[PDB]
Amino acid sequence: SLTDAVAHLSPERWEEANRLLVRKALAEFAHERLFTPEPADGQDGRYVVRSDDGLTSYRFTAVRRALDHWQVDAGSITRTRDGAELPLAALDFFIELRHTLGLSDEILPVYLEEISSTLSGTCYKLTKPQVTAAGLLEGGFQALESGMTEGHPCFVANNGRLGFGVDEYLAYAPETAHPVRLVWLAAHRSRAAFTAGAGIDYASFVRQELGEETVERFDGVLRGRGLDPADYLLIPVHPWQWWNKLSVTFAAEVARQNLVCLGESDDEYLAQQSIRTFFNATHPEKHYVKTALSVLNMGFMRGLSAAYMEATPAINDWLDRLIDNDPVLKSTGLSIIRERAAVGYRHLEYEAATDRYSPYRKMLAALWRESPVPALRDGESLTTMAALVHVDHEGRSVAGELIARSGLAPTAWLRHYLRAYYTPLLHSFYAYDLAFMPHGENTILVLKDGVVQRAVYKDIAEEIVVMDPDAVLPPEVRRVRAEVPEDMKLLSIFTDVFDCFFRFLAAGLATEEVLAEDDFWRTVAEVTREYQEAHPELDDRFRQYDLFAPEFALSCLNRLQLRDNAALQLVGTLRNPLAG
Amino acid sequence: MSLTDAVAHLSPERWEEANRLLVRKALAEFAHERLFTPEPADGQDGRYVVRSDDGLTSYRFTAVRRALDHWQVDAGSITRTRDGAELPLAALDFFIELRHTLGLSDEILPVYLEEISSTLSGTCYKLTKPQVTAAGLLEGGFQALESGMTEGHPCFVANNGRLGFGVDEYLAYAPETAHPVRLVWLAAHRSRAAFTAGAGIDYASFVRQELGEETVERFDGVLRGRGLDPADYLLIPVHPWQWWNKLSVTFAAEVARQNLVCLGESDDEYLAQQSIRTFFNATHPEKHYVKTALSVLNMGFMRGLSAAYMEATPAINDWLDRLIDNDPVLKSTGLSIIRERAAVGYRHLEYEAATDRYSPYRKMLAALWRESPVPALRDGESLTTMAALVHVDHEGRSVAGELIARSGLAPTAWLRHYLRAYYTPLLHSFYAYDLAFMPHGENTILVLKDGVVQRAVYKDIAEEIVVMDPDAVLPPEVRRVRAEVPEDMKLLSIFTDVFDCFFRFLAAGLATEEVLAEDDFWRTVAEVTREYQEAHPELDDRFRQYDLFAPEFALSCLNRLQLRSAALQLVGTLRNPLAG
Repeated sequence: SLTDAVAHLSPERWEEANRLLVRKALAEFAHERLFTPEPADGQDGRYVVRSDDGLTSYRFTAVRRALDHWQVDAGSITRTRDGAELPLAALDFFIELRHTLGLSDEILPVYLEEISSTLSGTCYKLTKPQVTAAGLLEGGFQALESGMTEGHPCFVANNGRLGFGVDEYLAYAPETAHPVRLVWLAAHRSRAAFTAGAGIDYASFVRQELGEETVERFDGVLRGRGLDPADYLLIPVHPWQWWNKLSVTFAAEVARQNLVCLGESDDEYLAQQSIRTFFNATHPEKHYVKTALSVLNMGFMRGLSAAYMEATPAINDWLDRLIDNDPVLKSTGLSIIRERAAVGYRHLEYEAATDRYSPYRKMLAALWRESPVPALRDGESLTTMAALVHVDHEGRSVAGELIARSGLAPTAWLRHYLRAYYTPLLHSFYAYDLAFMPHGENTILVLKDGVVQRAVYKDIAEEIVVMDPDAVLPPEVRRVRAEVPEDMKLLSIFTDVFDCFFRFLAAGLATEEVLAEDDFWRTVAEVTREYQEAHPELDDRFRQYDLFAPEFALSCLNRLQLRDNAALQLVGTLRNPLAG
Repeated sequence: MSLTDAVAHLSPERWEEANRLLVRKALAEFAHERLFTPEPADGQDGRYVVRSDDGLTSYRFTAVRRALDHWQVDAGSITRTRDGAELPLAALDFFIELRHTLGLSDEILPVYLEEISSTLSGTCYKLTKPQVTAAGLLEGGFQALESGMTEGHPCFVANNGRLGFGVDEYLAYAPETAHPVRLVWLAAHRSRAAFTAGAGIDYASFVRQELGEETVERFDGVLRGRGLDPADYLLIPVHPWQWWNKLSVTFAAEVARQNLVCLGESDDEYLAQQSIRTFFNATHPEKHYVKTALSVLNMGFMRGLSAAYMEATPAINDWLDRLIDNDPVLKSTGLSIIRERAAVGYRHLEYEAATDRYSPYRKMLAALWRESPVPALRDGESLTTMAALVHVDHEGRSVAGELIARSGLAPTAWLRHYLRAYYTPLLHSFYAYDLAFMPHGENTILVLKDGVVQRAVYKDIAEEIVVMDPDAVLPPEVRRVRAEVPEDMKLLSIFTDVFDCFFRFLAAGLATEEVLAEDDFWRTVAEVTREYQEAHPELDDRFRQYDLFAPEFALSCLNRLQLRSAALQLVGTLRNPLAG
């Protein structure tokens, strides 16, 4: 068990994880123009990137694809210096390119720690049983969720689990798919508040989610300690949060019975890609639970804002009603899974000692989100949209397998997906000034017979932006308006959809010899023209925000992460694949 | 480990008592360091008041004032009032109400509060423990006294933070819980780890003496099973908390490349001493203590153990040991140290590259073995940490007080014997060798026979020993100990570290106990000082140069440091009790 825990850390797996990461650093740091890979007169596509001092040479072959994409080949990479080849080590790579990459003295050590954790997790993932794209689909919703291996396709340091010890990682990382029980707390009402959504009320919500039997048992616990149950609320907490933060950092709250530990949940939960959010494995119909988890990101503590909980359910109600009343959206089948209830806790002493940004204000909250399962009709299947870019050990993406099992010509397949996922983004932008953060982890696709029926969006309250400062919204919702410069409004599509998802989906489907790049992008223009066709009432906005402009700005995600703490790092422009 | 069991020490009652004791200390110690100057309220006897930053809230208390500007604040009397009504005595609200007065910046206050919560949690645990009397502790023995200490450092208010431990890990590892611990043993590659030996120490046999042949050959077997050669490896013992939370995640590159391989648990059971990182061997008290790298948090920063300083430590010890042997004044006093006999350090080369020498990533893996004080014990002799002299019963009897009773000597005679054992060597070190220690209660062990102190034992030499002569000739590894100390500050080594940071508490406690008047305490110290000085005219010049009998000396404030002879915080002066 001492050794069992650390068994995934082996030389052979470490070496593979390091090669795979250096492959992604080369491919992604190039795209963001941190370094410009020189050609070498060898093949028509052999390149070299050198270290700060010029002595170490990383040599690789790469296929250059649309949107400045670099399909670097992992087996080709070589680290050479003074004539002799060296081991490919992600840690040495970032050191030797310390200055080239903009890694400052202050941040490089913590960045190497996030890098080591990401490599650890690849190593764990490399010990799981090998499963094919077909295999993941036969497994189902959570097979896909916990079978994702890449993570966010832009960030090189993307799957850190810093703050988990090795035993805590094995117990809580989504890639391990271990069941987890939440810890239930009673929070005293002088410091905790419960906000309900449309048609939710606390009394019955808690009954339908815990069981009359458990609520009684909990209410009994409180009476045993001389506390009136009517003075408290239930908060679910992540066990790591309880044992490591709440019981120590919030001991003043425990000791004064502002917080009372009621015990574990009887249901078993499974961590999603988000880490902090749990799917109810025992009863998939029940709500997801999003918890507060103070793990580390670049040495800064994460968490869940309690101040934001008061307005999350209302914002969701607003977006849900918005979607139900718009026929362009209803026709696409678009749905959100709403945050239906939330509860936030104010540690008043920490509050007086901090500003509205402290992670101490973010250490205890929770919200519940509708499960997507009960909507499913006969023969319909769920998948994280992230799977479309997931690749087999055999080289087959789940997108590729889906296209295959569907029997459709790839273009017809792509067009159903674009119509369910990409059309609503267009309509949100032009008709409501609405924008999202719609990447693979925030989107779920409903599947029938291998073809994408419709899309579900999750976690909208946190990310949603109405780009109209004067917009006329209900009161609890006006906090989502923002003043976005004109030349930047359209990067919600250009950056978040095209440059951060499609660029990989298109590049992966071409190297898979399934769909050529030019067809993919031609489909994306066709769907765009299909939408704008239908709405000449917006032709002025279609011109004012030209989805067919020849260039747009290059927005570099890894550069955002290396600067640390609209602050975007734009560096020149990209040739728009949609230009004709 | 039940969820509810683990937080059971956190009760409303214990929390209340815990807060009254800490505000008492904070009022007493911040008055000493003149962070506030208590005004006499109600013009009544010795009742004082200290008000919040705005004048609206009053902390009222009564205090006996004693030598060295000492405030014995009465915990039972403290009171917090606004608009006529009493308010709960809350340590956190205290530090927030006095934010501006104590200099708690907006940057440090949130984490200072967290440290206060930790110290309060620890007191709550101690309040949970069976009450033991001063006689009861001496009957328990060496380790009974170690884990029976409750105060911690007498000066620092926020003094027993255990930040980094989750509540389960606090119960497992904190010295005040006296729970047995097994060390984790690692094999480390000699490309990256150095074992450095003190005089007469050999690695192969040292390892054998400490672990046993059977286990060394089992560990060698683990290495062999992985295709490795034991000849390329050292053993390092690591704190379990360090292995599970730091080494197996942060040093993942090292475990995966098998520069570090995990061997198992120690068969011996260990007990954490007051420093938390250092373990007494409960199974075999005659064996070595182990001191470990343990990267917990003090004030937001990660503690640790420098590997760099490991190769010097056995040398510095040997040096001081021979010095003590080669000197007839010291030998007259029975003084010894428990040498650090071996050390081992690990250089993580990528982190080293990426950091300066102060980064905590260098102080994450290292260990040293320390001689046990037990086998040198003669018949009828016992051990106690000097911190126990200022430890006070739940009945008001200090251990110092009980020893004075048990001895049947006059309080002055008892003190004189302690002073010769402990204080006289410091004098000779300062004046004959210009050699200053850090001899606080936690770094000194006393040897007892018949309730009279026989001799002192110094530990933690290399970490704190300072030679006040930059030109002193010393063996090469020992030269790093030399420093330049201003002349006016050289003597604060005694005035500050001994007089104001220990004797102040001992003299005051003994006087309140009605065991020994302060004037008699200080007269005894003066007597002992001339007894030493008169028997050494060869050093008359220095005695006049560094006048121990000056009228006054600088007030050096320890708490003022924790909120910020290098940059100490000198604030005014103190009437030297030796002014006779």
